[PDB]
Amino acid sequence: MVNPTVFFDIAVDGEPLGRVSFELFADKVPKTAENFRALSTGEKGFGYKGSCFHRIIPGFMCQGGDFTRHNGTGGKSIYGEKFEDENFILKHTGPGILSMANAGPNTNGSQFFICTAKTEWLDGKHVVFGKVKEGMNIVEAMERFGSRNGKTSKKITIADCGQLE
Amino acid sequence: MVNPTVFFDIAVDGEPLGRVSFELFADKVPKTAENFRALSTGEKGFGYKGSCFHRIIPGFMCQGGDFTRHNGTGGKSIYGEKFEDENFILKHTGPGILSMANAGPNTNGSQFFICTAKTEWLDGKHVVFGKVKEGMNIVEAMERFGSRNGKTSKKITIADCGQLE
Amino acid sequence: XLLVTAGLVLA
Amino acid sequence: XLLVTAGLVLA
Amino acid sequence: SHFDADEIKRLGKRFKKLDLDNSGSLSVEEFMSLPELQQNPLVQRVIDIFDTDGNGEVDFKEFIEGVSQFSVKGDKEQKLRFAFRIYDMDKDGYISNGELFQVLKMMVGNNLKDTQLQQIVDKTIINADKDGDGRISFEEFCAVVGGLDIHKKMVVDV
Amino acid sequence: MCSHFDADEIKRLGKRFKKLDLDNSGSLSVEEFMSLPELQQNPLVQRVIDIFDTDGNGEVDFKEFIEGVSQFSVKGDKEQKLRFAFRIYDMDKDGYISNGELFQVLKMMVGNNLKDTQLQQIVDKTIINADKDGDGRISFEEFCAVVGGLDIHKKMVVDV
Amino acid sequence: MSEPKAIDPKLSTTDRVVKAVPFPPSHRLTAKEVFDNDGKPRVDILKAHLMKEGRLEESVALRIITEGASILRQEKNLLDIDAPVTVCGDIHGQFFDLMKLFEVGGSPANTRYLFLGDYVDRGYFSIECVLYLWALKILYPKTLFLLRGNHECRHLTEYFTFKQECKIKYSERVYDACMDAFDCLPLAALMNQQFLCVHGGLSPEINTLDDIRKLDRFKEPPAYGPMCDILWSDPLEDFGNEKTQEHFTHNTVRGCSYFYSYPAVCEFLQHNNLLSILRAHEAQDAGYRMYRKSQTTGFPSLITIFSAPNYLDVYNNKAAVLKYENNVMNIRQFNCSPHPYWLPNFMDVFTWSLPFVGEKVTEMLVNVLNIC
Amino acid sequence: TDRVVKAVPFPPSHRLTAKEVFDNDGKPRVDILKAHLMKEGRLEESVALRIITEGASILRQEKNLLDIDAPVTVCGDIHGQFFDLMKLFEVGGSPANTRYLFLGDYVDRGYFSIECVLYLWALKILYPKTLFLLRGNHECRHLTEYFTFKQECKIKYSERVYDACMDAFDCLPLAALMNQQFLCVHGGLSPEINTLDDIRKLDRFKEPPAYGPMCDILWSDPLEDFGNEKTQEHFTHNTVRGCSYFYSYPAVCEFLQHNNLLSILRAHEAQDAGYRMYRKSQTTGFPSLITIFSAPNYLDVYNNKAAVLKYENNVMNIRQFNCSPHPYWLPNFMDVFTWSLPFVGEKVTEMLVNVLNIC
Ligand SMILES: [Ca+2]
Ligand SMILES: [Ca+2]
Ligand SMILES: [Ca+2]
Ligand SMILES: [Ca+2]
Ligand SMILES: [Ca+2]
Ligand SMILES: [Ca+2]
Ligand SMILES: [Ca+2]
Ligand SMILES: [Ca+2]
Ligand SMILES: [Fe+3]
Ligand SMILES: [Fe+3]
Ligand SMILES: [Zn+2]
Ligand SMILES: [Zn+2]
Repeated sequence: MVNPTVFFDIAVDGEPLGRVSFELFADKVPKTAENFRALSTGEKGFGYKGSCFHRIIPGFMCQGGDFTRHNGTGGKSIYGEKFEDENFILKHTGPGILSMANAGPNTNGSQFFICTAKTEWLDGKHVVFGKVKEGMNIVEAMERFGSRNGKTSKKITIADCGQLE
Repeated sequence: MVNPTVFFDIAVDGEPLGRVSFELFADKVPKTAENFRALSTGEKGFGYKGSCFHRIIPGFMCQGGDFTRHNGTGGKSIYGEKFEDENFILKHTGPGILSMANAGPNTNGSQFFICTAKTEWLDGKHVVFGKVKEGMNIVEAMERFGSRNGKTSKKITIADCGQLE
Repeated sequence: XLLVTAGLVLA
Repeated sequence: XLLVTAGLVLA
Repeated sequence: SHFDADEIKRLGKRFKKLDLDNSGSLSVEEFMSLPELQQNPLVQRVIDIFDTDGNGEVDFKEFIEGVSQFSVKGDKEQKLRFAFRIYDMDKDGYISNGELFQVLKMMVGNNLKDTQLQQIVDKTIINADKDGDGRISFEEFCAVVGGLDIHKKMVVDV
Repeated sequence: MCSHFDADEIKRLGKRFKKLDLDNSGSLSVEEFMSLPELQQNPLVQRVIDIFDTDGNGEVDFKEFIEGVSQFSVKGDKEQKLRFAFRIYDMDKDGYISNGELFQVLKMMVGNNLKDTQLQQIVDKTIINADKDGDGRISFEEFCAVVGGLDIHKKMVVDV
Repeated sequence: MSEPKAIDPKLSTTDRVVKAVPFPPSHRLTAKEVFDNDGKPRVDILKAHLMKEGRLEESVALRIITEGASILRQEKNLLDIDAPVTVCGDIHGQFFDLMKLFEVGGSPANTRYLFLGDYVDRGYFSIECVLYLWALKILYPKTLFLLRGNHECRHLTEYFTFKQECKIKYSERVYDACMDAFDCLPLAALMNQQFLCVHGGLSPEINTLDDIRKLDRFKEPPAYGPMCDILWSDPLEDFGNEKTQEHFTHNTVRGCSYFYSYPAVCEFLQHNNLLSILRAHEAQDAGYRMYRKSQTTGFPSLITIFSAPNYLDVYNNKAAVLKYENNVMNIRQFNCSPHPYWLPNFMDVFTWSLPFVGEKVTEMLVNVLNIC
Repeated sequence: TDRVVKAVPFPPSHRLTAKEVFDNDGKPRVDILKAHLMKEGRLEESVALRIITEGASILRQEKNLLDIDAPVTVCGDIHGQFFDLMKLFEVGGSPANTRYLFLGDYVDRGYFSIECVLYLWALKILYPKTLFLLRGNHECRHLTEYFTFKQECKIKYSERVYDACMDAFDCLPLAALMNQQFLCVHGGLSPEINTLDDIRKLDRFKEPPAYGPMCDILWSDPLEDFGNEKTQEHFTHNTVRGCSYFYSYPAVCEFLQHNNLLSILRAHEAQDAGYRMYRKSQTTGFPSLITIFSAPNYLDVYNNKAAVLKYENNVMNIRQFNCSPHPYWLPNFMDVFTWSLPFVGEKVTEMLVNVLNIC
């Protein structure tokens, strides 16, 4: 309706690849959208500017949003802790879907994941809060730099994050 | 495919109201469907025969299958314990959906519910294993004996239960 | 609310 | 299998 | 006063089978053996009521006195006094806002949120505490749960 | 001398001990640690207390507080940082991680995200694929014969 | 024999586990705290108390109910209101969501209101919703307007939780007081000479606006008839897709009253020269649902406004309020707001826990004796 | 011992010898091997190499295009899922009184790939003119290096047992001629393959190239619009797989007529129902293409059923079955220590740096 949109300018080793627009669902999930939008502007000191995409699996997703450790074990929410699973209204339609990663039930942090395939097995287990609005060609490009392991050959990073409307 | 069909002969204070038959989706939920079937047959020595529907909330559902306590607190499965939530392939699409009742995650016994309307909020939380084949009229007739908290005005019992075909 | 539990009935 | 966890990555 | 040896003999045989180290005193492991006692919320609570001396372990004199409150030939006042003790953790004859919560989180678990469980624990005390002390006595407990027939279901065969 | 810290390092942590001490006893309890924001949402808090106990009494005193945080300095080594990491998987300190001990420590971290039957299966196999001698438990010789290559020790560092 | 002693700082706390959450006040507000010297209610002082789940004295609670019941008495069946109005749908006892609609819709000190009914039942803070709205109606007699929903009767309030709510929080005297005050609630509302606002809908026995005026209110809603249908009638599931034309059909969903179609609505709007009919009664996902627009104007012939978000704590619906000014109909939308928990049917934790406690203990002992 | 969950099976320490598996005839006892492989039991490193090589030598002497005669039970992808293979043999029939045709992909994806090789190869020795095995796209090194079969072989046995499998996988036949009516491949067609004489004169015994006739046999897929061809053209590029082509309906409905074939039986693709029958060839009224998937609940995530396809007495029977329980393994077969240490290293440091927050 009056839903906040944010961006991600992807960088392979250092050189630009393009931006990805993200429509957040403040209408369906209020708290969870603000937890992404707050770290996308970087208005709390710590943000998505200068962040790594640790796990990237082809035909699955792009896990990122870990800055306190960059290996997958870290990250912290804007609520000064780790928040609760808001609700499981939105499902994993297919490609483009942006959902919250967790360490189990009610353990939501700063870590998220962008889907490249239909991931219905994660419904009711992960909180969906956004979809790619524009720049799906850029996501399909990030995809081919991964493996079965999740390991990134050429270190994929985010270096420019902000907000649109 | 070769999915079993069980029958419930309903009885208001001894007097028959009608018969409700269910299709047990053993194709999608084999462990959960075998439970209901074997309890309807009573082959294991215990089951649904004689038990009551303690909680009927008109416009919502008809809960029953507590053959050990008859109040909601009891009930046991054919697997000794209380089995795990097999899967959540099937959703609470609408009226007629037969589903399991729990005390949270992985606590499935014998107690179940028959939806009289669509209950989407139970998706991912409760296991669906069947639907009403013939006799939705009888379940609607059972509704006329309920209340808001579920306490029945007249005692509705499963006077006879078994397997068809 | 509208839940189906076995022992502690919630809202 | 195919999961997205933060710390203990499962099958 | 005692009971009758028919039932006490049976209790004793079952007690010896439960006694792993044959000491008499059953620990946390000596109870969390059975598959129908490990994934149950109120094991720890029933252990602490059986333990009439506070040593953290149950013996024979106590195993008798505990299942005595549950025997077929029991009474209402006797059965509800146990029900009261499930919530009354520190045995002072008064249930607190913390004791009442702890016991309920043992039961409801994660199916209710902490704030939500606390709100209904606060509200039970407001409506049930007549003397205004912030805590609940046996008299204040029975004024609530006296009308219901809970005593007819707390029966076991020996 | 086998200790690590010097003058201004022990003096700075002495200012941090009186603030943590609610009752000012001189010994930090577990119910004194779990009052802080980022500690009630951490699975291994009770572990960095039981291992930080040179005596074993539930309370982490100022002698054990200086000696424990000493392995977390830039002046710590390899054979030392993995020794503390070995003592995580060992709750009773007998120097041998038994079959079911590994289970308990992992459940502390994993919980109900793995089913009961699942965790035991991978444990029984981790032991069969690493226990070279065949004792039915893993020592610090065998634990190092596995993890001493992924090098997690270069990150187990805090500041004075 | 004084001598100041030394106390233990670790023993200076209370047992209460979740210290952060508020404990509802023990203080009951008096007439001196609720009412002014001119007999004006202090709504901002009331809001602040009720939001913390605080009660009023049984006597002053009755004063707010009877005083507002007396103002609703002198009002007509069909009210005469005009723009700028902010129309609201069902609230269903969701107090903390009624608090949010007053932000999105504006303060009652400068904004005109029209509630289409259903203040009670389903939500567990119904007596807080009556006590606040009635208080507003005492302070703004010609600004704030309240209608009658199908739940504002003793049939539905005795089946659902409202009677129990009053009995647990106040008393049955406040219930009886609310029941007479509910009888005094107006049925319809003619807004800006263009609109007709009711709870349910039309009736086969209501043809003109003159019919509603001659109708006898001040009673418990009947099983058949006009007053019942104003409060219970739902529009036929397919509105504009009606194959076999009929006007009113038996409402199978409700179990009483009738269903109304488009040739039944566009018929009423011409014999009365009205623009549209705004109703509530049916729960909407978007908080509203604009029906088939009459091609003679282009404006929806029906609207169905629903002001209760995340209905029954589980529907996950948005709620919508309805602002109207300068020939434009503004549909504002809002989500849920936190509200305290209550156990079903206002029961205490002892009546809720004992059946499970009785069981989990019996099965600990019957599975310790029957293992040999 | 300290063993908490005692009811779960403990994998047998004992690795089976040459005497226990084999006989004096040289015939392996499949039922003695089955029950052991089901308890997660391994074999003596040399007898594991003997089951492979003896069975590889039997596949070498077999030609490029096998001539299978009815009645046969056609299977698709088994994909490591061993516990789902035991169930397949039950729905389809015992290997003694039943003829089998597997279309490929026995390895990768599922964490029991080596067991699927050892049982099928043990069955290939005992029943060479009954049990027939083909080649799927995962039977190559590049897809086992990238996926989980190399990491399986290193961990369960040695990298030399992997090189035994890799040498055996090249000896695996590409296609099968089932009852002079069916062409059986893993993926499908090739534009470089017009007739059946184009499959017979191919250099197998090599690693599948990124292009070419051998690649297209194991890698090809049908168009997602197989039937509705608004955009014609026989062979388009396969965007889903990366390499190889796509085959439309008139590309199949011309290969059939040109070689007097009834239908093509393939696998390769994941099917929800366990199979899929495509547009009927309007010459016979029989589906021009049928896909068969034998891996149920593929990757323990898609809740797909698996089907087997038995052709007996001019009737094609498609029999569906569900997932059977299996033992857990962490990804890449890593041990708990390698999986849990990175979490300990932070959940101790995020505890100690948060104890210095107070002052
Ligand atoms: Ca003992
Ligand atoms: Ca004792
Ligand atoms: Ca107490
Ligand atoms: Ca008291
Ligand atoms: Ca202290
Ligand atoms: Ca100490
Ligand atoms: Ca040890
Ligand atoms: Ca060892
Ligand atoms: Fe309503
Ligand atoms: Fe495959
Ligand atoms: Zn209504
Ligand atoms: Zn394939």
